Amino acid sequence: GEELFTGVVPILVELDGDVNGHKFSVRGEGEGDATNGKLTLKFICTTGKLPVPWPTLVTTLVQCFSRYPDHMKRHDFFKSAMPEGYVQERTISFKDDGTYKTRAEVKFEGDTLVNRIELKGIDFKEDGNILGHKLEYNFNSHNVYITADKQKNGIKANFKIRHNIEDGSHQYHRSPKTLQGSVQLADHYQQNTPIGDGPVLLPDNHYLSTQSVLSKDPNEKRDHMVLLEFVTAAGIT
Repeated sequence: GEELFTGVVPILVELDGDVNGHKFSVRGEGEGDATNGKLTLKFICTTGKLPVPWPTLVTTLVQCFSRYPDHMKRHDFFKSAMPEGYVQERTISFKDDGTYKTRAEVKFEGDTLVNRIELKGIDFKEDGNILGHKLEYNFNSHNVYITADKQKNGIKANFKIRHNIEDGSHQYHRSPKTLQGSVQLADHYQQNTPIGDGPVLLPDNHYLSTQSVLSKDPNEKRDHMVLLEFVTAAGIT
């Protein structure tokens, strides 16, 4: 488990998606450094233009790279499930808009940590913030609240993602939007279960403090996202 993450680990992410019938695929590659809670990935839309905003896929696109402090190592379910891995399932409910349902397997394939995801999105509004591409190219910082799911030998998580809504204040100096109008909320409901049959660590309640930086590669012609993430576990003193 945790022993597999003490160095720098290559990462592969593969996603097939269907949102309101728009099919797309994403591939990401990079590396993870759990000792420092950090990973760096570059994602490409391999099917052309991504039909949803990149930020709406960030949570779907490897919490095993979180940095658990020494006193909290006993609560790291994600690494404990390795190398066999875990299934990660979510419902993501966009306020006043559609829903994503995701099923992923996160596991080692050789020396590489691989996240393979199927995503289905339904009931999106054509001129809403998602299909209308009205989201800032960035990502707020969040607390991901984790609890043991004893019944399933796994974990559950709940959290509320705040996606910033775009304007460049077009042409004129517009007042900043009121809080409710400035964000598109995405309620996340998450369940993880081990793939292997051996013992896993079932945690006490805690959270992951996540921080993300989104950027572009100036030499990349494909629709893409470069992502840095830094995540630490907390909530137990």
